[PDB]
Amino acid sequence: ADIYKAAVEQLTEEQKNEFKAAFDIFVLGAEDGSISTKELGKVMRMLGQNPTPEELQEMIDEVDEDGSGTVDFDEFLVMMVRSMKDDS
Ligand SMILES: [Ca+2]
Repeated sequence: ADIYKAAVEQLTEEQKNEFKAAFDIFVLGAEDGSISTKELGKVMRMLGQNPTPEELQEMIDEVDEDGSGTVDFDEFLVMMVRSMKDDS
């Protein structure tokens, strides 16, 4: 339980702040006060990444459990935690 959550807790103030901060900045007019695979994209490449529009939907579809493809202040710190071991 709480597999990625325990990881988002070991993050650094530079990561938690950049997340919520970049989120609100990218949530401006977002689909629903959040950043779904369609909004997180431009928000992910800015954190130091460059995935594709195809793996994006599948990425959340794996961590998400509602079938919405949205990532508010929660699935963002979780989906980014898996990318830490997906490239290592
Ligand atoms: Ca979701």
